[PDB]
Amino acid sequence: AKKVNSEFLTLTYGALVTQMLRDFENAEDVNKQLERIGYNMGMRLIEDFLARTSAPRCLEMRETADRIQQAFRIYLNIQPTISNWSPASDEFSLVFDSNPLTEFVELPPDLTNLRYSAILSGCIRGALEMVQLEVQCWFVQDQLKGDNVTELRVKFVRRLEEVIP
Amino acid sequence: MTIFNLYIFDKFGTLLHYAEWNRTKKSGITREEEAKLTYGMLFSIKSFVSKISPHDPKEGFLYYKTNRYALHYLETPSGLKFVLNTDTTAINVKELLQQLYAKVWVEFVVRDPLWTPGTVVTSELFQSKLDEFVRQSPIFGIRNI
Amino acid sequence: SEEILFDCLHAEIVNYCLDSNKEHDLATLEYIGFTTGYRLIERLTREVSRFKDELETMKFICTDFWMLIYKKQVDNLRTNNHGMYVVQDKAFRFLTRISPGTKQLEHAPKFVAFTCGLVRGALSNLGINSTVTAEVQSIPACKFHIEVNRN
Amino acid sequence: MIIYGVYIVSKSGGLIFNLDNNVPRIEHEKTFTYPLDLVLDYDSKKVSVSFNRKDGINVGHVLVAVNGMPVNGVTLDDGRDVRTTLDAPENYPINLKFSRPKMTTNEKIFLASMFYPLFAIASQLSPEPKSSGIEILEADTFTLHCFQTLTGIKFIIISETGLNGIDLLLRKVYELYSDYVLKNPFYSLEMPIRCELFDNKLQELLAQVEKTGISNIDK
Repeated sequence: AKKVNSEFLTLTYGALVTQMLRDFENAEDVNKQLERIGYNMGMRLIEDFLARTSAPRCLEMRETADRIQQAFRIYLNIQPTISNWSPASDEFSLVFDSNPLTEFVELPPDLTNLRYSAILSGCIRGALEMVQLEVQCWFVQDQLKGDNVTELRVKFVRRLEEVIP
Repeated sequence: MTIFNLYIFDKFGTLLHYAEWNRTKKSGITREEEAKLTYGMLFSIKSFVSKISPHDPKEGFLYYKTNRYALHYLETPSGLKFVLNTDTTAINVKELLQQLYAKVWVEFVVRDPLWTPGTVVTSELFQSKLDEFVRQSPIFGIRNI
Repeated sequence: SEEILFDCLHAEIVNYCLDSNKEHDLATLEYIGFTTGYRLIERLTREVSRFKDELETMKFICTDFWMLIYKKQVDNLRTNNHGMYVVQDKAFRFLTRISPGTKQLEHAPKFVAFTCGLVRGALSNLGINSTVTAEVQSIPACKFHIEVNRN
Repeated sequence: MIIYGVYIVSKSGGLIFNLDNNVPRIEHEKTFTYPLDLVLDYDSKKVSVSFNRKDGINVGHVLVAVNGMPVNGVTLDDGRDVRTTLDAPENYPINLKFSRPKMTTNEKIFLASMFYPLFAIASQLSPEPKSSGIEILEADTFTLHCFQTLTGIKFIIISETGLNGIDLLLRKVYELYSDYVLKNPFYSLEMPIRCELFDNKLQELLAQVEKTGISNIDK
């Protein structure tokens, strides 16, 4: 009893993905819904992550990597391992052996372009812009699409700054 | 003799809420412009220190004091701002504001579905829970480090 | 603090409701969820021998499923003779975060669907059937009004 | 106890006197390789970094000298500009100096100017009635103590953050003020006080407080 309290979440997510996918025929449309809904979710989650980890704020991508992988530790109980840094330290890679949020959602649904981790991408970006870090997010490798490890990618695009006092 | 008041401001500089208990000097300014003025002032002080700092200001500004009252400031890395008024001299309250953020706000605001992001909180539970968390230590005085 | 994910996610579902249907929410969440909980319920109080059929009040199994998910106990459990009955609960988690003042009442059907959509059993009152309506008068106080799939 | 700087301003709020007690800014050099993780950003005469504050190169560390050759506002000494120097690869591997902009005097004037309202507008719409303004402003790595003359002039100094027993030191700098305004009361607020005699008397007050004695009111 209760190895995982929140295995509930992944099934809810599967419900949402199939509900949209029935609603909107295109993998692209649901991609935008996943991204924006991750955006709002990550906006919700980053403040709690900073209430617990109580980080100063991220002024350096090594710090950003440690912070977000710590959040994965504390939110999805996963241990992504930072790797593949940019020479300019913009890119780094998060090694998910098991995408926690999927437990054989479907290996073939007969649908490429349907990317699952887009919810993570939305969460990471919305979180980051709460802390004034506009970084784009995508997924270099993804088990479901035929890979062996699911690998998120983020590259430091711009340093947002508070303005207009 | 509980706290005077307490302020919230987003990373865009908008007043989220103002709760008052014991402020007495009846304001000639309607509260919204006052909140704007205070947010601008605090921003000014941030620039002020970030220029005239001898070295890295890791947390930058902390608070300011008067002879007859005092005030303290809290910075949230997301850019939300926390301000309350206290008396001049009692235990520090930087930690008390950290606690209020990490518990009361993160619970009774963001975990409220019917508070849309970036607006005024109007939850009777967030109101009453703020009232009770202040009534926790209705302590007046700061002497903050 | 794994709940925060689900609180936020259900919150955003409370947000978007497209006008095509009120509840686009199908129940596969409920089906696969009770199957999961019953993976954790690899033991429930029914005798080893197959003929002697004992029914488990899905009221009780609902109590336990809340402890597995909703974590807080169902309180006031009034029941008619036949499969129609109700639960009266003073506190509901998703409505614990809303103001207790009876002002935000609409947000219930997303709540009550989640307790529907659980596969039946042949012997009635066996613990798993579900088809449920809600009438939330007071905010924390959900009122899940049950109707069995049968009479 | 070390004092980073000492200041006084007038009824105008203009910076009348800005002696600094020699507190240098940090510096860094490192043999830079191919394009640097320091996120260099040009912002209006500042050639700085916006991110990746590594190795003790803060974000605010403005580029100060390039490869030994000095660098000036946006371009360099020799006429090269930071951009052309940087993005050309084969120059690398190279050293870059970096430090924080010691705000040139005029900028300090502007800083004092902008601060004065905060003093005079320290929530004059206070909670507490018939209140009084700011006196003590602690900060990250400095602390500001001001002494109103109780009518008129303001007395603000910049001290080590973790310290007490400085307001009496402000009273003594007030005494030095009286000593000097004895010189020429015509030599008033309108002109700033730059008279090296009183000023070395102040630097002797500094000399005393650099040593242990701040008790022993001796100045």
